[PDB]
Amino acid sequence: KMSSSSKLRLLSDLQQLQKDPPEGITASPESENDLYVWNATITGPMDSIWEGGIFFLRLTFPEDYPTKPPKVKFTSKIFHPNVYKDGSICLDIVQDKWSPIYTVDSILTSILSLLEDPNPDSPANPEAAKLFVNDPKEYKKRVRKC
Amino acid sequence: KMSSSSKLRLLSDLQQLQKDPPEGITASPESENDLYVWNATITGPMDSIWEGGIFFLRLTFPEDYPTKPPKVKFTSKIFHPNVYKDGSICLDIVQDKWSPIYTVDSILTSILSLLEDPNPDSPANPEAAKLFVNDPKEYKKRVRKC
Ligand SMILES: [Cl-]
Ligand SMILES: [Cl-]
Ligand SMILES: [Mg+2]
Ligand SMILES: [Mg+2]
Repeated sequence: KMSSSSKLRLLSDLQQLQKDPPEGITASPESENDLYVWNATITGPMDSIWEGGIFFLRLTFPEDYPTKPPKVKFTSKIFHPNVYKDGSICLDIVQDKWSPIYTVDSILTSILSLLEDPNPDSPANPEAAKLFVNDPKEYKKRVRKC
Repeated sequence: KMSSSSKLRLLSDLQQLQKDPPEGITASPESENDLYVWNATITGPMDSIWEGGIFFLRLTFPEDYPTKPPKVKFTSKIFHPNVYKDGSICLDIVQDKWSPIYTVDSILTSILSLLEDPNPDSPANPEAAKLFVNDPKEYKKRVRKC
């Protein structure tokens, strides 16, 4: 019931992605039996300080999706103003400002945007937020040697 | 050494996919630590008997990739002339005719082509190959009720 509608919605999101796959992103569920676990990658955008870097994500969708957002974690360590120690992200689109008409594509696009411009307000990683502004060269070194 | 060059090649394949993602397909590795396991989906092409159906794959790449192809299996049951009982596929591109300059994109494109036109010669599933030709209506029913 709850899980029937969430499975149908994830399949609808999958249909959207395959018809018009977004650039900079890869993403696919673990399997049909594990449709609620997706793995994704995002590549650092051109003209960003993360340009060309590759970053690895897992999205774990709840059974009442899309009433609630997936849990989103970076599964490879990252040094980023908007990512907590355990890899969880700080992004209002998938937290307090979640909308039930957002899709997997919405989510991946919004995560990619954190590599276009980090959010400096109330950062999850304050050292990363300060270093990003104060010393971009050293910030790049910390990203690489994480 | 062997595994360093295979990791670099998988990251290169990942870069190709994110820059120009192919339509009809989703695909992403499990994680960086498990870069050798990818999950993918293919959607039944327009004008095929599988039109709009969604099919689920796992690709397990060996440590000496791209000298050897990944093992490719459908992880959801499928009734298809070129798929064995355990989900393994019969496709020369990823078997005897593997080329070391093929990529993940090459592989996914070639698997998608089995849903454009099945291969009738020496089929892995002879009942499916016969039914596909002899009774398309019943073949569609067997696909759906697998
Ligand atoms: Cl849940
Ligand atoms: Cl191996
Ligand atoms: Mg878009
Ligand atoms: Mg192509």
